[PDB]
Amino acid sequence: RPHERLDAWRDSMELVEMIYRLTEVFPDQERYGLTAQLRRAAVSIPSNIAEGAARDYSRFLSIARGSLSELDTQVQIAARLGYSRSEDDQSVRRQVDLVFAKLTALMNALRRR
Amino acid sequence: AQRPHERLDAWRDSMELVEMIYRLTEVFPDQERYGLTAQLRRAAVSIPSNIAEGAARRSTPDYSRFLSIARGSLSELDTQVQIAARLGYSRSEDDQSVRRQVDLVFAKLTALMNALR
Amino acid sequence: RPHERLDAWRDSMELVEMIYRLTEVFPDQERYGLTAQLRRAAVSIPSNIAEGAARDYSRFLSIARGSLSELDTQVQIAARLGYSRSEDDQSVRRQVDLVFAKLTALMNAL
Amino acid sequence: RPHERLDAWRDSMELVEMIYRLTEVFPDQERYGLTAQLRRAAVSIPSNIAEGAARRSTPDYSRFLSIARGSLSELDTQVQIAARLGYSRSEDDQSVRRQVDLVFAKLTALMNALR
Amino acid sequence: PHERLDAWRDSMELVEMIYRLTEVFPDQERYGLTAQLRRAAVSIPSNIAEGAARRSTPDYSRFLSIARGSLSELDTQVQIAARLGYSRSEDDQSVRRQVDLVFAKLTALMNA
Repeated sequence: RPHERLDAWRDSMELVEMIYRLTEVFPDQERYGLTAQLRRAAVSIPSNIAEGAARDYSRFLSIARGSLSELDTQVQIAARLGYSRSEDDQSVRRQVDLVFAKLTALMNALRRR
Repeated sequence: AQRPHERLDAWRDSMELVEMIYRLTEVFPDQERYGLTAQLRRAAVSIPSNIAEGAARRSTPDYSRFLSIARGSLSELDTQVQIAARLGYSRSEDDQSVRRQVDLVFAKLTALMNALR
Repeated sequence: RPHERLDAWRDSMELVEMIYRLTEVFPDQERYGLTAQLRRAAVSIPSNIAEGAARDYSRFLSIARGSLSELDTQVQIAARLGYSRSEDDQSVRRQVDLVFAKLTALMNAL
Repeated sequence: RPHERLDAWRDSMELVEMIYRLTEVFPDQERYGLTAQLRRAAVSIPSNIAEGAARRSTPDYSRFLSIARGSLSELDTQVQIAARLGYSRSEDDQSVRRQVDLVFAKLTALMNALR
Repeated sequence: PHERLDAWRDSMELVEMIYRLTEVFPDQERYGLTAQLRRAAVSIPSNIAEGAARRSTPDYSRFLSIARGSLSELDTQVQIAARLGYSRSEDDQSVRRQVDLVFAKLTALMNA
């Protein structure tokens, strides 16, 4: 499995775990709303990277980077709605920034070839 | 990240819509919590998420494809808001606030989809 | 908001309400469910007509007619399963038919 | 409605009713679910037949008829999944398979009937 | 028809594997990580079958790509379930090996 060696994949998978653990203490009203949306956005990041590294490769990473942004927007909504405490909001934000850096450095090296 | 979307009026206004829709829907009947309520929330959330997703894309055609998906979600959001008001789930006053926000978010999105041509 | 002047949207939304009434007495176990799917299909009709009038137009109308065909079959399954009042079914049928005509009318001035 | 006189639609509708009734013995927790997947696939078949028949365009009609047939094929796989998972009664699995073969033939004859 | 394809046959076995794996997941995840995982696996042979029953080759390729998307989403979902503690190691390995199998068979269809 080639993607499994990528920093971008490893750091994005760690992010996904953080999301699932964040959404556990969310209201139960929200299980199929924001929490299902956060989880679908997060899962899409490593999934798409993994798909890319099976190859066009750039297009898959572009999709992953869009999902990152969707996640980041939905994390902010969580914060604003009072579903997350600062300490956890900050942990996820930093991790999102980390995934962004690793993913664009990977996208950039692919474009240069 | 880099968050160019955070700069757009369409996004800031969308994000405000999310909070309003969440507010408005807290008073909806329990029988709708996973029905209409969950649908209004998802659709409202879907809008800024889709703006952000598009803005992160490489080409103009992709940006627009996602902005177009965002306006679609606004259109279903508005339909559901109106239906909730007809079934009498919403109080008339904040039902009016939501509608102005809907027109606004629509304007900002529309203007933007046209900046991309 | 040009769509609100259209007979098709007006009658769409009237159908959405008819579909809510029709399904409020559907079995509880079907709440998420046949009742949910019928409610989403309905909402889809006016939503797509709205998205249409703001513009491609012809294509959103085609999507609206799509959901109406899905609605119509689900309403008919519901009757066959015995979920709907025998007279409420025929009222919905007639409304489906009206929406269909109005959608087809507006879709034809293409 | 005009489409309600097509056998392919009538036999589709009977199939969809069979599928709703088939899922009513599935675990309550699979409601969202193979149960939802089966039903979505099923509903799609007569819905697309009816939509094709309303189009003036014959090739667009045929296209809709292809979608219906893709959905039927989707349905058949999902019915085989339900059986593999022990969700359905043998006889019901058998009744549904036979209805599926019947709708395949009827849809295919209709597709051909417009070359 | 598509039932003579290996990607289908092997997809179908993965579905049974994923249903069994999630049988022991926490009830609190029923609707859930469990449902999203089951929904993803079901979709793989479904899309193969739906694409294959389409006359057109463009549409066949488009369905096989969705199938592969869902396969990636399932794969990451399985590993997240592992990290959360929801599965036995032996069980996790078998599905991993099966995912590898469906992937190679899918890729060998998307090449024809």
